Amino acid sequence: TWRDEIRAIAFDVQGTCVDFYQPILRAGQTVNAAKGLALDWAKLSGEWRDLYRVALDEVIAGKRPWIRVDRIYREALDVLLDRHGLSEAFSKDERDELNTVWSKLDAWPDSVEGLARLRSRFVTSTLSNAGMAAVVAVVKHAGLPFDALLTAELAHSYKPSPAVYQLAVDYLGYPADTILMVACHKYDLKAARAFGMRTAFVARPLEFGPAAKVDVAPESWFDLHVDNFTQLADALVPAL
Amino acid sequence: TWRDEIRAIAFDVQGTCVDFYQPILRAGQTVNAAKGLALDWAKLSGEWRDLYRVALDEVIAGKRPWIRVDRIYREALDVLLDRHGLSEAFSKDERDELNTVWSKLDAWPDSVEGLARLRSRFVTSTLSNAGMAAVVAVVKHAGLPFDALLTAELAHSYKPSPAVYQLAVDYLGYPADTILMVACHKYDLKAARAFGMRTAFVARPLEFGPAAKVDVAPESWFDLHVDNFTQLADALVPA
Repeated sequence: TWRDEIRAIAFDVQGTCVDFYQPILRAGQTVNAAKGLALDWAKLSGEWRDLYRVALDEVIAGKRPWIRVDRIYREALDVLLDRHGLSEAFSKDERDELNTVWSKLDAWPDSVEGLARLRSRFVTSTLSNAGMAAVVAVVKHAGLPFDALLTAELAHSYKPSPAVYQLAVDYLGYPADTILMVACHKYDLKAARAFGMRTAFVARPLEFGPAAKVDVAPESWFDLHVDNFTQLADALVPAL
Repeated sequence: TWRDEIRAIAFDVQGTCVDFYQPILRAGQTVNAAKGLALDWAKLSGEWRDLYRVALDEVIAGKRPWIRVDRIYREALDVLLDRHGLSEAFSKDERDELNTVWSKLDAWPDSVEGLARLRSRFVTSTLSNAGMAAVVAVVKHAGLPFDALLTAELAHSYKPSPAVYQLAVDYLGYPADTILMVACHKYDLKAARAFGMRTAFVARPLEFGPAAKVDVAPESWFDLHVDNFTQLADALVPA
């Protein structure tokens, strides 16, 4: 089978391995307390994220120079606070400190043990859009075990550019057809498949909190489609 | 003193963290047995290193374009076999297999525990000349703990280029004066100091085998000078 030819597994990080919704809720509640406000961060996080993607789509479309993911979020925070008329309640230092949330994310309950099992049999690596320094911090904070840390910053191009997937080929040292790409975002796997990798979709229905409705429907072209990393490890590294 | 200003520590890998002398001797015993040869791998070790050094110097001087470390060694192996009249004895496949030795290097006895102690208090990273895939392989083979793996391949230029040290700043996210550079090679530390990092020299007197006389003498400009990673961790993560 193709499962026996896999040598390396590359993982998206934000969303796929770690939760950012509860970190934002926690960070925003410490802000609500220290400044006596009552902002609904459950809705604010969706607002922030929607501003981020507009700016990201402009970078991808070439309408704007390359900029690191954390800096996109930092600038969208300025727009978010202004569209809510709190620009003068938040100094730059408070905005900078609120934006550090992206480097302190929570492992999903299945992530660490499943990553550890996979590391015992494969070469494992990150491959996400975020900046290298942010992913270094996220991986360290959440205790994720990986053999390598790669991100799109090493290509100064964002997914779905083939140059991002070529980073795994060049820097892990394996051809595309021996790398499994793991993500909870379908467009990432669609690009990885076009590039020649095998694909594994992970359902993360809480990625945007309890109220959003996440697309977790199957696709015929996935190679694997799992609920969580326990199932992923049990599929690729049967333990008993 | 300055140890609470440090946020990240960057490590050279080949030599500093891992031994590459015994892996050559080990690979050579296997070759000798397979082919019925009696090659002197203690001497071939040094000859291969010397050929590598000449080729790397030509890259740094701009006489030949940037090429990955393992490919420099692979080309030097062809030259080495030609000098010893062995080109008919070794096929391309056999040379390729012999050259995998550079991804199969062994931790010095002190490396794993020292790295673990440091990672508990600092962000730790590799920063070496070798290719990314080779350092991924060496770190996994020797079980070295790191928070990040960076190499000069990410700049396509070799030490002492400032572009290499800038990788640690850009990709770990700390300014140079909060990064400590650890190496057993003085020229690397000299460049890192000029770039703005703190420096820690680790003496590796067996790096070239039991007969060589390695420069491990103290220098006034080192921030730290230690004999192994045990003493390195003792200096930076006390009690």
